[PDB]
Amino acid sequence: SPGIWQLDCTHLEGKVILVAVHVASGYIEAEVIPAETGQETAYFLLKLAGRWPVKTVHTDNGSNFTSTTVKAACWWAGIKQEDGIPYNPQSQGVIESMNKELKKIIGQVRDQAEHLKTAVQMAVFIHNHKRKGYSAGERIVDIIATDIQ
Amino acid sequence: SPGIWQLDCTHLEGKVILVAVHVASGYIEAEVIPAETGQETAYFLLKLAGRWPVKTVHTDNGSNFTSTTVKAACWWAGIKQEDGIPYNPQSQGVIESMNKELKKIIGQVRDQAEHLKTAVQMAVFIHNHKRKGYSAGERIVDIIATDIQ
Ligand SMILES: C=CCN(Cc1ccccc1C(=O)NCC1CCCCC1)Cc1ccc2c(c1C(=O)O)OC[C@H](CCC(=O)O)O2
Ligand SMILES: C=CCN(Cc1ccccc1C(=O)NCC1CCCCC1)Cc1ccc2c(c1C(=O)O)OC[C@H](CCC(=O)O)O2
Ligand SMILES: [Cl-]
Ligand SMILES: [Cl-]
Repeated sequence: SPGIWQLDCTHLEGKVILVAVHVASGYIEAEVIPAETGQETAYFLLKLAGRWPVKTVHTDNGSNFTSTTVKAACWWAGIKQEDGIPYNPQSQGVIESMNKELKKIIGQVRDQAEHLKTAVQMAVFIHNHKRKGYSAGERIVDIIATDIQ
Repeated sequence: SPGIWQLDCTHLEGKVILVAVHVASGYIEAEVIPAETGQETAYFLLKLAGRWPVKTVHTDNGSNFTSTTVKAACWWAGIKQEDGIPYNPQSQGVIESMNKELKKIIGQVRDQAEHLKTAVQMAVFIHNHKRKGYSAGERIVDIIATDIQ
């Protein structure tokens, strides 16, 4: 549970926003990339796993599941690479809702930056700090600290 | 002190490696940039503060302390921007040691990637996971979780 992350790819302004969600907390990291490639996804996972104890990643699609560069990143970083099949149908809905929420926040901040990447990082900040009560940022730290102890 | 970070700028291969250190744990985030501008520093702080509860940042030099773009990022993200004067002389030594350690790790991984940015992220991973026995990644989570509780 503490180590499980899900990848998610959404599109805006002709660009791709790649998101990793910590399943148990709803905490996210995200970046803007010109297109989803194996190299972009691999580099993103490398960053993520240096920052959080990433044990398992549910990949966002079959191309990233297949990608030897993504497999190489997962090997390097000690991540178990898994598929992202929603065996629990509620999983689809959760990711869909999150993409809608993120896009809403990006709209609310869009005029506070020229570049989409800046707006996306503002959206990450707002998402992670939002109290729903604890924030996703608080939940992830508590979950992982409990695991360590 | 759970919320205190220090910026650090070091150079390699004609590029700049910008580092943020969580003082209490030694945990780091880092990125490669072409040069250390206010905008680059502002964007880096924006990313950091969306990911960790950044209360205070000791800036790495007077130019980043002065920069209105850096001040704007700190305002946006709710960060108290401070100078980085080593009133405690041991502070210089610690940062210098860390830069030396990071460069050593980058050397050890350098042939496992074409691009410096990839090597730097490998180095971040190795640094944060190294047991010294807890790792910096464990220490930061424990410190922050204790603060929330
Ligand atoms: C003088 C700065 C240029 N921008 C001025 C701006 C333009 C339009 C609207 C508002 C603002 C504005 O001042 N917003 C307030 C405020 C600025 C700090 C962050 C919190 C919000 C903002 C900015 C800063 C760093 C970036 C940006 C951008 C961008 O406009 O997107 O883009 C990506 C770039 C990547 C790093 C690199 O390449 O250096 O870092
Ligand atoms: C076919 C991939 C190209 N590289 C092949 C390579 C080249 C030379 C030596 C070893 C290896 C090698 O296979 N290493 C093993 C393994 C793969 C990387 C993760 C762990 C280590 C690796 C790589 C991947 C993603 C990147 C990279 C790089 C790079 O070479 O630096 O550079 C930045 C780029 C930014 C995102 C974007 O721009 O897409 O993401
Ligand atoms: Cl947070
Ligand atoms: Cl870690």
